[PDB]
Amino acid sequence: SDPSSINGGIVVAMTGKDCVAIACDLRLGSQSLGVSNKFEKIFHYGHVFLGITGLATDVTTLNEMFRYKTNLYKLKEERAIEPETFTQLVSSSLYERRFGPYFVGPVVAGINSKSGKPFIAGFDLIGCIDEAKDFIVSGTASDQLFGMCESLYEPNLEPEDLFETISQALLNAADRDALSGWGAVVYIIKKDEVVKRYLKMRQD
Amino acid sequence: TTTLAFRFQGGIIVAVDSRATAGNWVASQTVKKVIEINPFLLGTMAGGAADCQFWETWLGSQCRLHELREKERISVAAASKILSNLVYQYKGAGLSMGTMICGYTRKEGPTIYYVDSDGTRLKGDIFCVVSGQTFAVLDSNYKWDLSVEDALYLGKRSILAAAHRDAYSGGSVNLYHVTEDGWIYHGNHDVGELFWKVKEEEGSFNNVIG
Amino acid sequence: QFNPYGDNGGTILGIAGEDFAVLAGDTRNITDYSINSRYEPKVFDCGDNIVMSANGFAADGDALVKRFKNSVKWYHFDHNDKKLSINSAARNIQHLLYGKRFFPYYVHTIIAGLDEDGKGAVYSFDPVGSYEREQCRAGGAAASLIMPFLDNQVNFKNQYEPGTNGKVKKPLKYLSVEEVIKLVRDSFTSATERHIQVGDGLEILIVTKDGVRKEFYELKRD
Amino acid sequence: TQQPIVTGTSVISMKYDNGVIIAADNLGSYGSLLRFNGVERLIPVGDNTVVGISGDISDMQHIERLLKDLVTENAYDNPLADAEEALEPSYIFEYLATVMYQRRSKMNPLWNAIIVAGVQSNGDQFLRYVNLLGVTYSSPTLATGFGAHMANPLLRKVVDRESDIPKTTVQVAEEAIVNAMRVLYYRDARSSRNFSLAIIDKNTGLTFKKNLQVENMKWDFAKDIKGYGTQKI
Amino acid sequence: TTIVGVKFNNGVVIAADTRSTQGPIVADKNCAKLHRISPKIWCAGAGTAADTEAVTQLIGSNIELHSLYTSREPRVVSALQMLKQHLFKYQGHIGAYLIVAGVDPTGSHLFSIHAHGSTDVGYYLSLGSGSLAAMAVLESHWKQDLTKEEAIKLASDAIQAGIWNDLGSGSNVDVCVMEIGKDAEYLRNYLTPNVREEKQKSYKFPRGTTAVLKESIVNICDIQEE
Amino acid sequence: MTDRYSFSLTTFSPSGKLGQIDYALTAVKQGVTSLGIKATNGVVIATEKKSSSPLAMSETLSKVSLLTPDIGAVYSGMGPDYRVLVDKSRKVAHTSYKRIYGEYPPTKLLVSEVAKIMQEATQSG
Amino acid sequence: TSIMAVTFKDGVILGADSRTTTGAYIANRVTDKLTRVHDKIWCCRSGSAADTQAIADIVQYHLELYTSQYGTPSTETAASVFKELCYENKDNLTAGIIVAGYDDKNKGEVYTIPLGGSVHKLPYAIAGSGSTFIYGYCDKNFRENMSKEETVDFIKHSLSQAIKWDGSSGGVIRMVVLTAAGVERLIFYPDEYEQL
Amino acid sequence: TSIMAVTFKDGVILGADSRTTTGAYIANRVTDKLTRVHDKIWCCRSGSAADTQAIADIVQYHLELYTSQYGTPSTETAASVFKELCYENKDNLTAGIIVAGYDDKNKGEVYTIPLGGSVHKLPYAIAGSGSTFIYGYCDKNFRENMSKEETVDFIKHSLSQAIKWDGSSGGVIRMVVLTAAGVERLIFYPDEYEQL
Amino acid sequence: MDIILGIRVQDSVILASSKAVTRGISVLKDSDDKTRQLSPHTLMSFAGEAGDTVQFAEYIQANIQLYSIREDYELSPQAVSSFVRQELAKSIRSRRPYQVNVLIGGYDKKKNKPELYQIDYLGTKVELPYGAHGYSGFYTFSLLDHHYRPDMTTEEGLDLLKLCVQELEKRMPMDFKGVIVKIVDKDGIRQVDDF
Amino acid sequence: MDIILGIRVQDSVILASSKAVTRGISVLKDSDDKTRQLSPHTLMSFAGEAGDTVQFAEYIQANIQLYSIREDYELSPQAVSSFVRQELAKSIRSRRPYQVNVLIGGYDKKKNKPELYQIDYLGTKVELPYGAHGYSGFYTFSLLDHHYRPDMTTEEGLDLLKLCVQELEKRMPMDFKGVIVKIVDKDGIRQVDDF
Ligand SMILES: [Mg+2]
Ligand SMILES: [Mg+2]
Repeated sequence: SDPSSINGGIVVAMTGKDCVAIACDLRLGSQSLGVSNKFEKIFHYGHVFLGITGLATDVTTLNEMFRYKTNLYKLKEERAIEPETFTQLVSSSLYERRFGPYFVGPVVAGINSKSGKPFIAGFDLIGCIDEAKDFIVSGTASDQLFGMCESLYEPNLEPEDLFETISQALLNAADRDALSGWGAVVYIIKKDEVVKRYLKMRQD
Repeated sequence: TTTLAFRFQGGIIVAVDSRATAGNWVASQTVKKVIEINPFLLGTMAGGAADCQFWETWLGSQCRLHELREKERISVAAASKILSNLVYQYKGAGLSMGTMICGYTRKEGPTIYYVDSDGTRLKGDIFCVVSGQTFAVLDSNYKWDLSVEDALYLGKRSILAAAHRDAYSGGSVNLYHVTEDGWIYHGNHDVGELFWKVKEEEGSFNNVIG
Repeated sequence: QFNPYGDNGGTILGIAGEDFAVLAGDTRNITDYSINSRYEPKVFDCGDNIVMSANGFAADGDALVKRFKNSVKWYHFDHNDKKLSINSAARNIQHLLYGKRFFPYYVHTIIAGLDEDGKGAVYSFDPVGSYEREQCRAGGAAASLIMPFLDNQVNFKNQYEPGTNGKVKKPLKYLSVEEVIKLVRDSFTSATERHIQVGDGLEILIVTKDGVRKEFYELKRD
Repeated sequence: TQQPIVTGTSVISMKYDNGVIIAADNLGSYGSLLRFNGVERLIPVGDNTVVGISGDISDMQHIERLLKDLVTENAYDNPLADAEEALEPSYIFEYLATVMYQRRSKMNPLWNAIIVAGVQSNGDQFLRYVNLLGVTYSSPTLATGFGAHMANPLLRKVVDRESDIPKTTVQVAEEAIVNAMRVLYYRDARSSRNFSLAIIDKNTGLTFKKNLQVENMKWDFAKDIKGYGTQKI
Repeated sequence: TTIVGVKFNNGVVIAADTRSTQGPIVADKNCAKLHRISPKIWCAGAGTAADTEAVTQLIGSNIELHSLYTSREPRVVSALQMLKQHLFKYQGHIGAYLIVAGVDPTGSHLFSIHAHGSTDVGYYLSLGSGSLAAMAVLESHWKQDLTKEEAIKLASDAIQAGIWNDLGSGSNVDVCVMEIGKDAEYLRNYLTPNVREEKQKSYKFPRGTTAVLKESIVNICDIQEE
Repeated sequence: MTDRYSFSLTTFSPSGKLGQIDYALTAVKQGVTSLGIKATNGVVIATEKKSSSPLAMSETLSKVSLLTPDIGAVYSGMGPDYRVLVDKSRKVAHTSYKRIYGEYPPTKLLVSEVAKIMQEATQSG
Repeated sequence: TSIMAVTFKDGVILGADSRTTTGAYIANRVTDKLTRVHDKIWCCRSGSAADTQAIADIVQYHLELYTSQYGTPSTETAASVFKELCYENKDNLTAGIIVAGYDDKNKGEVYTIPLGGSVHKLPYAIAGSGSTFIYGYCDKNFRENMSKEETVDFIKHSLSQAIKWDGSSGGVIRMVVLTAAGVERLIFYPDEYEQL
Repeated sequence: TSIMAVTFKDGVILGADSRTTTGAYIANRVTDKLTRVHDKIWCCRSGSAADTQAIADIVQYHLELYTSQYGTPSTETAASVFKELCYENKDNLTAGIIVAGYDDKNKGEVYTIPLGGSVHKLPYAIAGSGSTFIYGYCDKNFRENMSKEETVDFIKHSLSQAIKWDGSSGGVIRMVVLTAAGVERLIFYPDEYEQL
Repeated sequence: MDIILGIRVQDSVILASSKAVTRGISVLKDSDDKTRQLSPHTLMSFAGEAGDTVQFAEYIQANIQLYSIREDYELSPQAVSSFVRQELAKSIRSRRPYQVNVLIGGYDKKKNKPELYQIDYLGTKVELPYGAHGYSGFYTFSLLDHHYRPDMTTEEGLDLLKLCVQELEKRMPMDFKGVIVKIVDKDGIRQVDDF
Repeated sequence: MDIILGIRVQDSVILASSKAVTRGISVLKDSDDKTRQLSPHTLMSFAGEAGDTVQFAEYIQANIQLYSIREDYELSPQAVSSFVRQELAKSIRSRRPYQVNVLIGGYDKKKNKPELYQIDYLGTKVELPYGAHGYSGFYTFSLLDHHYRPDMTTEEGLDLLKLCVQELEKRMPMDFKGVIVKIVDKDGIRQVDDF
């Protein structure tokens, strides 16, 4: 009935020293029934990463919409969109559906190609921006992720340390949520290399 | 919640998951959904956890009184009907209970009774409750002439099948073997570790990567 | 219409060690967006080396604790001053709770103590008297923020041995009272940051063979 | 189950070094109609306790009679009724708290929020709250209704914690209460200018002040406020 | 949320707390609620957070275009008239509750606006879940002819009342001072009364703690030459 | 009433010329001189304030206009046509960019928008 | 809210309390409910603050554009414009407005516009939640062709009683005097009118 | 319904209108709402006619049995019995009763019992649907220790206004005078009180 | 939904009852027997609310078995049907009525005639040649109206019953997992193994 | 309720669809084909609200057939599935949404690989080895999780499908009157007569 908890799933983003991490579970369900264990919720437009939790049809629609808009941006601007600018575009796009919104919890992660500054942001379903220094959480286990992140997180973690922190934050949060899990992906993002790791976790 | 009870040559197999949820929140992964009424009788927890625990602990008390008064082990038929008659008194008051009453007596042999909050009492060879649905899971590899070791595995594998697909089933599998001389616990198996081992050894769950 | 129930917020945490148990709770009492008190104790010594908390609707919580304390007093009278074992206390509390099955005590109950073998024991109850013996249980507002952390840092879930690539689980070590209290304090500090109903103070009751002792720590008052 | 008809607004209170202060306005409201002005909502019990009551006035008058009956009953076969076996604030509270929770548990509440202010035998300050749900709590400052939202923040600036109580004089405590009553008169559409204030001091006993008025009010600035935005006259 | 505006001798001061909450959960512990409509016209928002940001940006944009068109510095009464006519049209469905303060050629101004499109004039105003706590302090300490230093003190004290006593408010105090014939000074995190204590333990994991199935390089670069 | 001119007033002549654009450029040629020079660390735009009368306050007539905080415009030709283009250029910097991306448009894209408005007046009815 | 307008010998006086509530909370204790739509045409506002402010703003616009083209509008014309907005949008408005004005030809005139958007010309009108308590008092004490001092006393005593019995009314008693002489604002503080 | 009781120098006078309605229909236009529970203890009835008649009948019984055993009851005692019935049966009663009586020791006393079943001793009380319109008038015109003629005038003028503004009130103004001299019934017809 | 059919032929009464027990969308059993022997020559079939059906049937069985022992006599089917009706007529105005529908088939040894009684949960009773409860009545009745002859043999009645079940299996959305058939005649009550 | 199953084996995609059409308690048809050929190597099966199912399926068929004629080219199954998803994603926020669930089975001639796409009425799309819509998914999925192997032959896939239908026929309360099975491979779309 509640659109934001039909399909389930989580995204978490964290900042480290000259790096950002964004991670998601792989579950898509119809409430109690698990349908797919290969539903990735993290997309990228150039060097800008977008995680989307919530109603799966809207996750797919918004991915297609932001690919569309960042493709036209690049052709006209003659450069890849930056995290700060994309954040404003996500906000703008969500608030134009103010009274018929997409049932999503988007998360932006990336490094500004010019300044080198790590950037993360989160949004409510109508585009209000949460620009936290530390971490952003979204999805059916957002309470669990807040709990994990608030204790596990410390600032200026090295990429390979940040990987362990965000991984343990996602895994243990997902294992306390019925509608999250069935596998997990972690992106470790540096200024000019991105590593993608699939985590081993319980499949119940 | 997934609870399974079936009759075979070697007695009764009882298999349950250990997951308790409040909404999307996983309250516990270590719930005991098999109630040890007495050393010869087992009950399964489904619907209300308190309703199942309270009235099946009460049933054990009533069963003990029966054995003192009549100097005979109570029949599964009689034990099941004490519980079914009690919940029927409370019908329409909001008791939530779907349970399998399992025992092995010389008089009856291996006997399973499904007892309901609605006042339903049914004797059957196999009963399964998966998250608000109950029925006589895979049903493809079940034959009366099955070994105790094989029957234990079938119950364990059956709970694994439900735990993977069903959001509200998981944690661990608890196994019980019910004989004429009483029941035997066949341990607690984490579904996480079980899934990977079953997948590797059976070849199954090809769709899942690990 | 008249609503006989309310929410007084608060978060409680029970952890069972090898030869000890802790029951911790925040000392903040709230209704809606107001603070009633910054220090209203929620965890109680009930005698016989048993500590209790009934978190949720504070009226139903006070009533249940009062009734259980009275149950201990009458157990002594009726059974020649026999010590009420934690398992016997747990079964007794189930009957107190299930007594009001059709007008429940709107509380999540945790009791902590030692079993008859002198090992740490925690028992967790639903509002209608369903109960289980557990090593770790958080209850109340910030329970969902605390339990995932405890799964990770107590049971070492999703933690493996470096260089085995997830083939060897991190082995379970017996936690000392000092290490448990660190995890309790960090759980409530984290909960205080992220939950508006959690703060003001933290009161921890520690149960050992020597008896019940009390530790208090300040939390942020915003 | 009922609904409150004739109602009393905020009761406010705080502990100071030597005792407790409690205050409440004299109004009995009939919805938006301010029907009754001479309603006393502070009811003293002996010389050591004052019970401040908000909510339904018919239920308050019932509770007033219970307390009057309690004093009579305590005096029966009690040679030390005016000494060691006199009613304590703690006894009077526990009784009311028992009644309130029993009445809510029969789904027929006393539609009130009650603060019991007093000083115990040993000279300890007593201040505890109970309401129509049987919910109880203690704090260095307590207030009901609007008082909880507007009085508590002001009173907590004087006594923010237990360690502030010995540092708070009766003059500072009374000042803070009287100011909080003025703020409630400004901002609570169910308040009256006229209020009663009771001080229970372990040395000077019970001082009950009737027919107090909110004074030193600021209104002059209103003359300079014109229109709701653009208007200049 | 706790938001206050205080008029003083030669200006107006606006203050706010820095906590944003999804139900009982604190989403952001250092949110900025003090918004710029124009360089010397600021406002603070309570209610739907998306609505207060959207409504100040729309009117802020239209105010800038109006300023350019008229060759005149924007007036607070213009921000107010444009906000109220927009909010009224949407009959409260845009859940924006704002305190609008600023200086212009006309002088110093302080207004409140509600989601349904009603507006109020005042020398001191409060808004949000913490407004009653804040208004208690304002009604206790406010006087005519406040100095800049007194008004900042009163404004931040009124927010503190909200931080401590309102569960909906917390963390830090943001302040903006708009004085006549001066640049508006935005004082982000003017007070920091709620810094988290050091934890008892470091939760930094040993490397290789997490079990990994697969690693791969992601191609973030465009299609390469040759 | 109704605008019954739903057809182009600028059309290709047999020689392939768009007359009305050529004549527009002739109007620009008659216009007062304005110039632009780009340095390493800035750009300068300049023009003459050709005052129609000495009684006129030439300060009140702005030939050099702020479009965004980082973009300025000067013109040669018909002043009134410039004034309305500055108004449209200022607005389109907000409606087609700042209200979407939360930042002012880059010079080339605002130019692109102004260029589009002028192209439309070359083909629209 | 307690609002009234009273016609006397020299013109008309508008009276109002200064209290605006959200439930039991006093959102504004120094509200100005006497609102100018023309130099010598004012109105008293009761109902939705958003609605009565929106209506008054539109009326002020309509009379400003009227004045540009046709010169100073009559109090009747101002009342007519109020009625048109109130009547045509009755489904979406909660507004009770008293319109008071001074002409030199007509002198002091009072028009009341209840919820339905009907118009009633009266020697005096009372409205708002607090008006219920003073129907008796006002009907016994109102005389036609009173002096300025008598009319100020009548409104002060009337709103004094309205404020006493109505929790929704309170604060200061604001008044606006409309005569040939011009526009005079009066304010009366609690310490004055409470002891009456 | 408009009902009041006023204490003066020589005792107390009970006033009421004579109108009983079913919706807009006047079921009875000559109702007697002044009801005797003892020789010199009367009540004014507002609310459910069935409820106030049932309560008054039980009170009359209780005071008759009281008088048999303990002699003439106090006005306070009569009020107490009314309150007991109203308070204990608050969930199932719609009754607003004013109790007025004359003792020789206490003289004239007035008690009002609103819906909740609370008791308030007052120098005078007003109640019923029509009372809302005369709160202002009554509070401005009531003096303590008035003469009989002044108190009759005060009630006549008061209920006159209540009847004028309230559709639920109307008909004749009934009054009962309670003094040492005895019990006097007064009636005032529309042609008398309408021209006041 | 459950099928309970009865047909009264020349010398016996045949009862056909669906074997399926379904709660919501899951089938709990495929071998359920919705019948109770009240006395040696009286059989009762029942369909309705879970719990109520068996509780009511067993309660009637106990009462008829008690009467049999006390008087050492078998109550006539008419007498048994009147007793069952009165119990149902009591329960409708009770706090929580029994939602049970019954068919009573018995052989009257005194009259040497078979009898079929249809009683609904309200205590509405009729004696019919054939009867049914629920949706099954609609489908079956029109078929029995055509083929039924009062002098039919047991074998003819079984054939007509067999025809009815086949028709119901086709037209019914529900799978009722077949019927159990019992014959009530002078020799008593027996189950037809083949159907 | 309706059964639509799909399994993607080594070299083909098999779709099994229930033949029953039921409105309320009456069965309107027992031979209904819940399938439309979108293109020569793409088949779509559908279950849902009456009218909407056929209207939606025929509308998609017309659009894919139009694209085929205009470009003289066959859209890839991925392309067809993305087009169908977008149409469903449009309809949820429309005045009256299409309540249709679809399975899209196609053989990709360029990639020489079979593909199965599951789309619900909201426009939720996934590519799976096997899929189902409704209550049937619950029963079937756990069976396919055990037996499914990615290198299965068409005959093995049919056997696994045959096993699923048998288990569905037993456990399901509803009678869905059997399934129609269609295979989609390199040679095109054919119906399995024997099942
Ligand atoms: Mg999980
Ligand atoms: Mg009348």
